[PDB]
Amino acid sequence: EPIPVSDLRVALTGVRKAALSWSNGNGTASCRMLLESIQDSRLQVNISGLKPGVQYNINPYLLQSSRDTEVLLVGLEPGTRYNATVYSQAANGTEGQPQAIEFRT
Repeated sequence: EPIPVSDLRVALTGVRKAALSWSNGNGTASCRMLLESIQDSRLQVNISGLKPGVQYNINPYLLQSSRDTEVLLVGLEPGTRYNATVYSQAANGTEGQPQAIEFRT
């Protein structure tokens, strides 16, 4: 069972853009991110296979249709609150405890 992700950060890199990043423990093989909104902007996506050392560019509405990890979220609805919850995952599938962050684009 892996340790939770560390230093979960978000940078508002644009009107419709947000860059998430975090550090992975040494037993972390991959990460799961549950991304939700808080008017077709309603969103609930479960993104799997996020790997340590890899940067991703993701349009979450498309999918809905070192050893850090970076996720650039694009096409977000401006002025909307979003919640990202990241779960670390060991090789066998066991999940660490979640770490969550809320941001408004």
